[PDB]
Amino acid sequence: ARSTNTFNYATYHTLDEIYDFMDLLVAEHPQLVSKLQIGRSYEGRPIYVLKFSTGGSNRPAIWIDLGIHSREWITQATGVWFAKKFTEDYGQDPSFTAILDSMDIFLEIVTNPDGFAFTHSQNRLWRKTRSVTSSSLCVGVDANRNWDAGFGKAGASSSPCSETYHGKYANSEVEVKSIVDFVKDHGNFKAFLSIHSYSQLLLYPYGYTTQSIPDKTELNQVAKSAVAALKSLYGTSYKYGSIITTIYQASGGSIDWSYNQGIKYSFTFELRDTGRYGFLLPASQIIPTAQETWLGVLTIMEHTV
Repeated sequence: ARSTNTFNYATYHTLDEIYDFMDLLVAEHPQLVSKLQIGRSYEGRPIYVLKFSTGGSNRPAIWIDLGIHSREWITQATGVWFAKKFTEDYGQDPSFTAILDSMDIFLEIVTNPDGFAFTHSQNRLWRKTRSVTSSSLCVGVDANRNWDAGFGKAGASSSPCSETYHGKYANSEVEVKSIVDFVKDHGNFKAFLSIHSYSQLLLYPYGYTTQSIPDKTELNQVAKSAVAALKSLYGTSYKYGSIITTIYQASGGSIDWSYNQGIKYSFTFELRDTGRYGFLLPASQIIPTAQETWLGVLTIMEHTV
């Protein structure tokens, strides 16, 4: 509300409230947080990224995006909690402090603004973007199947009306291209994490191919460690492994793209729960979900630094 200290972290918010939150956080911690606009959505909404940094020039960075699939509300809520957490733990938590003293963190809380606004206004379960094409009456593209990584291959639909439609061509969605352009221009990201829900899974590349990544041993142990850390708070059990062997083949995914760009620590989190509530996770589970997920994300960050 008037302060990030009065903001209700235990309830779901609208796009405007989340955008207001960002400005409050920056005004309160001008020396640590800055708000960057990396593009505009299909419907003209600004796409914001929060940069957490103690200084330096183009220091090694960590990318974290949430809400690429709009109906996965627990992600945007966790993103807001993360933003506040970073400001409270710097200078308090020895490990997190060391990380921020040497690396920058870029956080995109609402990766798909138009879809998010739509889930509040018309369809709570909408997941795609809101782009339109003359070739069909259906709207939107599955932003996590629109990346240039096995684009168009099995594990995505070529039908505009499909919930997993990949789009006319790779990076056709401005919400995706905005991230691609930013990360390529930056050129110094070491980790790339994309947050989703639900299933309680921690996955690494690849999803579009059966080929094993050359860093499988390391990423597999990092995942095992992150999952153990996350489970330590409430006993929440996660499974981990490559996308294709844990779930199924899926093309045009973001971490497959990032890994091919040379960003070794690329992981995807699928948060609570396992189906009881699914995408409609109770607000009472926001904080405990964010708390445990933080332990997992920090573990990965520690291995990155």
